[PDB]
Amino acid sequence: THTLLGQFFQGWGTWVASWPLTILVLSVIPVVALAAGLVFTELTTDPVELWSAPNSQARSEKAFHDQHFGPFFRTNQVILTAPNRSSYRYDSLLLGPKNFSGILDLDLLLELLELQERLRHLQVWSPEAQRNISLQDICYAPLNPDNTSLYDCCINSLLQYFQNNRTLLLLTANQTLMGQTSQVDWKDHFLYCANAPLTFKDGTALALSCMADYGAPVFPFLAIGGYKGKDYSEAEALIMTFSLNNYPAGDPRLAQAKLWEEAFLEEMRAFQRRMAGMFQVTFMAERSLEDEINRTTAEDLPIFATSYIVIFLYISLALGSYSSWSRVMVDSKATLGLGGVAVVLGAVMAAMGFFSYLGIRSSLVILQVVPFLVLSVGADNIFIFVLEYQRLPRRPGEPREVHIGRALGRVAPSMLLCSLSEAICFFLGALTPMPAVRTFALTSGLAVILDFLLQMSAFVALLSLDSKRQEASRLDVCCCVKPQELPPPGQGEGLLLGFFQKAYAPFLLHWITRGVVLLLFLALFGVSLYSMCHISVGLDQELALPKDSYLLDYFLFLNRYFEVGAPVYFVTTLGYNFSSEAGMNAICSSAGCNNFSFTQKIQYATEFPEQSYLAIPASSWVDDFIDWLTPSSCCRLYISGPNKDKFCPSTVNSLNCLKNCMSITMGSVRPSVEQFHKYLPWFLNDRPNIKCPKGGLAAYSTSVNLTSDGQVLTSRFMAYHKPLKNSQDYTEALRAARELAANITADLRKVPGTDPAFEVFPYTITNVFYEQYLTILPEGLFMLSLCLVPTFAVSCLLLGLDLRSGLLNLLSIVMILVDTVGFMALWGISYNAVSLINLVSAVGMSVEFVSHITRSFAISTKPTWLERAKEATISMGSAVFAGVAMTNLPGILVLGLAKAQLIQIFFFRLNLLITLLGLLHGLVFLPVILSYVGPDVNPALALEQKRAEEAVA
Amino acid sequence: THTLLGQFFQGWGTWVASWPLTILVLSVIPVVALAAGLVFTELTTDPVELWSAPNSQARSEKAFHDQHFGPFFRTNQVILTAPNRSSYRYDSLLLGPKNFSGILDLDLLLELLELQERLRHLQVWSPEAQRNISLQDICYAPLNPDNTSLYDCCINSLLQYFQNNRTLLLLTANQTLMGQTSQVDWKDHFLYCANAPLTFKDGTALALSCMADYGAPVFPFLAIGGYKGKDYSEAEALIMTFSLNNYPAGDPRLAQAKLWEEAFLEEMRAFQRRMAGMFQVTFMAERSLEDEINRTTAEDLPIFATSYIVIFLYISLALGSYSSWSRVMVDSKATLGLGGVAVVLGAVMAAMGFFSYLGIRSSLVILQVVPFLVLSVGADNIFIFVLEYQRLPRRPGEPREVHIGRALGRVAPSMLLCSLSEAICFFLGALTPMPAVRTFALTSGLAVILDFLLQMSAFVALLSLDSKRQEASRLDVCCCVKPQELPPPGQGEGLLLGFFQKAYAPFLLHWITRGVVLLLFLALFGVSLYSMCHISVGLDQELALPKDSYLLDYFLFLNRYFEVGAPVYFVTTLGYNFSSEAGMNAICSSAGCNNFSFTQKIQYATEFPEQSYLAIPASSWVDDFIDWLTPSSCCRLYISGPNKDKFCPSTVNSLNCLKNCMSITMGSVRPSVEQFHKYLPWFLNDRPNIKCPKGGLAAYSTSVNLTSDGQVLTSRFMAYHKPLKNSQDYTEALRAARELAANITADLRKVPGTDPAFEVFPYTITNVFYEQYLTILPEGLFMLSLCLVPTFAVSCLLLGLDLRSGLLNLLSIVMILVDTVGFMALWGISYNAVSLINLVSAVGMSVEFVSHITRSFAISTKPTWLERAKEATISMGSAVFAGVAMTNLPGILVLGLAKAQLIQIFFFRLNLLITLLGLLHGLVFLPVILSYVGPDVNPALALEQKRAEEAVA
Ligand SMILES: *[C@H]1O[C@H](CO)[C@@H](O)[C@H](O)[C@H]1NC(C)=O
Ligand SMILES: *[C@H]1O[C@H](CO)[C@@H](O)[C@H](O)[C@H]1NC(C)=O
Repeated sequence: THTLLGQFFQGWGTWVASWPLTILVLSVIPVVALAAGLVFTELTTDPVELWSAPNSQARSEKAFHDQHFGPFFRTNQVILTAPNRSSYRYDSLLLGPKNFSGILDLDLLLELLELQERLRHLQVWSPEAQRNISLQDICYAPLNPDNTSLYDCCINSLLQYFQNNRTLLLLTANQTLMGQTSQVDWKDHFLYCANAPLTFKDGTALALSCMADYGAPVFPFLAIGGYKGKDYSEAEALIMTFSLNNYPAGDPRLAQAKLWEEAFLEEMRAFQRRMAGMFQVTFMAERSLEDEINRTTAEDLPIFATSYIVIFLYISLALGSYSSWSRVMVDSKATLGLGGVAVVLGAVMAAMGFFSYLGIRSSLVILQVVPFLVLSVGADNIFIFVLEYQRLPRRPGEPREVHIGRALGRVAPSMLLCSLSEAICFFLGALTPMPAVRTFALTSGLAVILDFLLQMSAFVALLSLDSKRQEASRLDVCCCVKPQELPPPGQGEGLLLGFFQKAYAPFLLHWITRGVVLLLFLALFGVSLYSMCHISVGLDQELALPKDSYLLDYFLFLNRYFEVGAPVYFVTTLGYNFSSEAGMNAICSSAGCNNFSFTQKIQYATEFPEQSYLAIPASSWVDDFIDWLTPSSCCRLYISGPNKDKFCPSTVNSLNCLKNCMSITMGSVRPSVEQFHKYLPWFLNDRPNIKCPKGGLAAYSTSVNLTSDGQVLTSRFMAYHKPLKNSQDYTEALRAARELAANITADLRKVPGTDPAFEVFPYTITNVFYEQYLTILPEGLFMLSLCLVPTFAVSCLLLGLDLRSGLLNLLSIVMILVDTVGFMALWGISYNAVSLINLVSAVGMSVEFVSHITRSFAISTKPTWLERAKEATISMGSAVFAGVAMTNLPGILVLGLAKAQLIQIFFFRLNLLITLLGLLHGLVFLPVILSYVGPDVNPALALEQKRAEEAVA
Repeated sequence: THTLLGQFFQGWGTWVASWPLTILVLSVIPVVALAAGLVFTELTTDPVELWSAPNSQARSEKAFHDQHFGPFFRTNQVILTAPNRSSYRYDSLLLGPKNFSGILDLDLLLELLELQERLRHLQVWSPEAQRNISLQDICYAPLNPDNTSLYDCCINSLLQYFQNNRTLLLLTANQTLMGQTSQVDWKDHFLYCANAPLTFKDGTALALSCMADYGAPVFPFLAIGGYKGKDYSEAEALIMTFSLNNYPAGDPRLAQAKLWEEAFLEEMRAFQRRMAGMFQVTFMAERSLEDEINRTTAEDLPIFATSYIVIFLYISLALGSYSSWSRVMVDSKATLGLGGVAVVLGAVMAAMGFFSYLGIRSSLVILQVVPFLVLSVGADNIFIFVLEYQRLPRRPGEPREVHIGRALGRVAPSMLLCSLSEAICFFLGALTPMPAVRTFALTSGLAVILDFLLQMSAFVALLSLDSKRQEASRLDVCCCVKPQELPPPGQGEGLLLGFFQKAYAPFLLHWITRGVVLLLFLALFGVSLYSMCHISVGLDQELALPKDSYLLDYFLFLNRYFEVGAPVYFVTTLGYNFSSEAGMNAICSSAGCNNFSFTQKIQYATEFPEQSYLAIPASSWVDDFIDWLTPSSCCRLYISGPNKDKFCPSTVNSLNCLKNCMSITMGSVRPSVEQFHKYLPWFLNDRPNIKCPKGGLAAYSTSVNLTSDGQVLTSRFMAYHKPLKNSQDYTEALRAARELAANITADLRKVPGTDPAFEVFPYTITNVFYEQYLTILPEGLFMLSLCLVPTFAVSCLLLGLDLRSGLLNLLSIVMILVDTVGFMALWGISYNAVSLINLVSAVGMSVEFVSHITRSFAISTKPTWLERAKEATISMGSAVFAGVAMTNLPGILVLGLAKAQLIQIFFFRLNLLITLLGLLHGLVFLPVILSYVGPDVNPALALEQKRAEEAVA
């Protein structure tokens, strides 16, 4: 079959080389026709569309939550710090002596208030709507979602304990406690506020409302950070959150939100530049990450394009035999250099163009990796082809077309194998759930296919033309000048083969050396296979940003100073009869309720924050419901008048509704079905007031989805994760949450009237991204195995290699792959979808190092093993080194300047490791193991290649 | 260049034939990969999407009308007739003696009422909505568009003059007129109703309301037909119109309408079958045409597929040399037959599949024409190739691969030319504005391209395999049997070439004959060029339906019995100040108004219905407005009460609104701006009553588009075309309408305050389809010229023919094209987009008849012209006949059984004319004119072909 592939491609080659210009045109036309599709290019920017499997479990849970409770609100945080403010001890006289941190001075808070106020009235032009968009237009309103004003928006900060008032900030009073009088400043109100945030009266000789301005209580962990326990006075960082309403991707209100985000960021930059010796401000925005990941894609693309020039120059200098110093301008192959560069460029542009035509949207990874990775991969074929064509002695009375045909006939099977291996590996790597990596893998696959299809026709035609110009004895590049005069005839023995045959093969295959490299490589494999255990699964968050971003400093401050992570929502699906007694009983935490209930289980889970990643208990609407219906004059019906048995609000103080909400209470308050269905809309729409603090409008406004009938479809329970720092922490948090939710569902399903398809799932904002790393190692190992099977299967058929050769091929690919993973874990590169696609690219690439040497050893006729190993290395080792290694290095070493830590960490470093291990193995380890336990050569492998050359002449 | 093309394709051929199986697989894989896209096939059915240019003027006018006044209402007509009812003379005594037609008997009308009533309450299941859809859900409501009941729908019929009442139908009274008493039946009320349809009291001793049931007046021309003038009593056909509200393509209400249409059609079929000796009923529906054009596409596709079997058998029998009668099962080329059929089938399926993948929607024409037209066109290449390969004597010591290579090298340029000519012509024919013909032309173009690309590789590989089986001396088709025993060696001289050389060339190129055929063809061209003048431009309407359709009988009855065609809407665009005095003055018809105004001009235009296709004057809202504000107690304001100066309706008879609508009137009633803006919404929403008949709600409800401000955006004026029968009539009607509208706009623009972009355009329902035929002859002639230029230009470069040869080629193509148009006009085939694309296909095809003979004469070496003409004909005439003609006939003669008059008229007949003229010209006229004034042969055309054969051996 190998001989038939040789004959086939020889026939094709000798045809194409006979008709160069026509086939050049016939190959250029479709390339331009496909490359024309780059005007249809659309870049996806949102991390949700890039780093999420669309049909995954977390996405289904997100879609459900988004449908039943609206989308998760956007958050625009600002974290301050006092760098050079030590402390000042102060006694409140009612909580004892307290050491107030430097950041909680008066002037610093007045400056924060000034900033907050200036940020409330801040507006954008909004050139779409042509009107000034104020905060009230788009801001998240937990209370009063309609008729929203600048005093009705979700602005969480320490200055919410004074409702954003300068007079209440500068307010002092005199309090006599057990005979001794002292001054009560804002400090005592803050100290009282931090311990119990849901109080309408302070009660420390100051009638100050601890409740927030917008009218829903602010928790201490949302306004201050850096403390440990309940020593809030020692808070090291103030926090300020301008929460905004989120919309689907179609709504222009989202574009208006993004514009307000941009103006917020601008104001925050101005404030950061203003305060130098006072504050150390860091900020973010919902659009910040999307803008930061896609900033460097354009700023660093021109710097990468120089790799093409470096490879052009290298190819031009590494194929031209300069052995006269008078005809260097006749032998330097600049035409083939331009050819090779134009071929790769055509291939990558055609691939991108074709994928743009189908309306498949590109990304940062595609534009920044594909043109250079495909360039590193797709020059080696041509390089080996030209080197073989140069090394072939032309038979007497043979035209150059048949000579080029014969050269292509010799090195076609190896090139086809390498191309097919790379293509297959990329198209199998494309089974990743991440759309970004999927698109990237498919692009690289098609690019390699088109590259090979161009290398077969376009480059062969151009080599035929270049060779024709050589035969006419005309200038190296500028053929128009023609022969200078009478260049002396050129014949050489090769400098590469010279150096190799003199130095390398004698030194490498020395009796002493072979043992040294064999024990060294066995030891290296052993160390690698040990060091594999110290791997870190999961792509990091801040490591996908540029190294000069402000989000780095923000995430530093977040991970350092914050006290609770993202809020988890234990969303209860439909098919639960909450109108029952046992239904409400099994969600309850208070007395007169069953043991180990929903909220009791969450309350118990949050006891050990290490083993279960919840640092705050669940805020349950049903417990606060049964607490609201307690006869404490919260809910009241009219004893007389036109509105008989209708809810009089807690705010009215008239006698006309002195009737309690429900009947006599001796045990536990449990409403009947009618009571439940009647009182639930009254609970959910009762704003909390001074007369009684319980109310559904504060926290549980949109936490229960009610139909027009009055039945509860679905309800969500709010809990806060502990501060999550690493990708491991978040993965462990998701896993622990899911486990707890499943455990809770197991107890909820046993209640009578529960639909068996009823489920509780712990939804968060960062569940869509970090859920893959639960099940990435099995998928990864399966994919690498499914890539290593067909590579070897096809390598043992295309080349026609013996079992011993194919087995050593597979062993070499396994050894390099394990070594790569070992050094990956050793460097400090994590394992994820990007590392996975690069390891699959490594499986695809390693054949270019192994197969050529293996084949060159297989097809031999030297008497003993050592002479075969010697000649095989010299014949191919030289070709494989000069081609593969020195075309891989220029295209990859440029990605070291990426400035986007994602690329610079996961592409440059990993591909460098793969290329150097490829070189080491395929040049040092393979010749020695082939010299030792290589296959037994038979004459009927080389004497069958002559029936293929003259027969198809 | 011809010699280089020969060498190129020789090299390709000798390569492919050396690797048959691999290239067969490599050519089959993409064909199946593209053919797999047939599961994405979507058929367009609506004539609006098939037979309309989307970006045309009429479509822009339609889109505007649809936006500003809603879409044009659907109409479901029913036309009755009394076949065997002579007459009965009857005197009303108030209109004199009248001859009542047989159809206006009592019982027939009672049966029509019964049908109408049964059709009102008729409902569909509607499996989408799962509820019984009644008429009132979707029916067109001119009065009271909301709260619609079965007594609030637009049901125009003769029984609207009695409000669909049995008692009023059977009502008689006694009237004494000038002393003499007589019986007054329904007949006198009908006679009074027909003359003046807008009367609320009859006034012939019967207090019967002549007004319709729904409450808008029914015109005599909408309820009765067959009369001529104002002799309505002699009506020969009753009419019944269930007008339905139209919706855009997205609305499910359209699907509900279509379901009601289907149930209406079912009921009407039941009624037609019921009444045999009483009525002769024909009906239609808005969905009827869409359902009738796309009925035969599936019922007649299997009958067409037999053409493939006929061509398979013909090819199998016409390539196998049977000259032993013992090895007929060794020489009959069944493998090549299956090959050729599989090639064409692959090509057409790949084309359809590729065009289905891009989401381009197919049609009836594609599925019913493409597979068979492409089959007729795309077998000739292969046929000529095999015939040349068979006729070539194999050189001693030459392998079969080089022999097949040489054969392909000989007949590649001609095949490439023919393919390129056909492709170019189809891709230029694709510039038609009709999307159906565009898609068809593009499909045929791509099909021909892929066919040629398959013929180059797949068929050459299969011929190499078939030839290999022949060399091994194995059975014709079932190669598994192998040689029967010892078949005697086969060598022959050809029966075709035998018959040709013995009979044809001596008889044709006889000294006497040549003059006869030359004068005959000159006379034929002359007659054709004369008969071209008697052409009929425009595709007919009913000729696109099957010959067994009910719509044929319906259109017969419509064209026979109807009195007014479709209603024209003189839509006035925005930028007109109707609130002015001169604004209302220039639209007025009544006294106190300017001469030659809008409606006066329409009223004058409808005087001569022949020269201007309007048979009814315009119903103007402004004239009826200024008539409504006349002090005749139609509009009245409250003299006192809470509703001071507010419109009291005409229906109230109280004293509280005795104040007239406007001030004192001595000259002409002309409202001021305030009066206009205040009274216009009162006019448009005043239902007509007995007290005064004028009112805007009757006819002008949706005839004026008013904004929330009160300004008139746009307004439309209703006029009726005269009965339009032919495509010519409709074209002439559109042209006359457009001309009149432009003339009216010329006078309207001169009024002060008119925006210069103000336009009046006469919109109708059938304006979108029949508007092309205004400007189809220039487009057609331009397209044929733009197709004849590059054909000749490429024919003079690819073949390398001399000027004399190329000129005779162009002359022959022009002569056949003129002859085709002559015979087209003579048969009775109209000229349109379908005839145009077929004539462009003829321009593309005719090269297959002309070029081969021309080339075969050009490349010769016989001493005198006559011997060259003789040998050229025999060498190629035989090849061209046997291939082109006898592969064109089987694929085309099957379309004669189309049963869809569109295909059977425009494809079968036209392609038959083209094929027979192609045969006649390319076999009789071309050899004789080449024998007379052919080019002077030079030896350096045949002695340059030997430097190409052994050189590339
Ligand atoms: C909106 O805000 C900008 C702030 O500079 C101001 O100039 C502008 O006048 C404001 N426009 C409106 C419409 O309020
Ligand atoms: C609708 O009409 C059909 C006529 O047969 C009748 O059977 C059915 O009961 C009707 N359904 C309703 C919902 O009125």
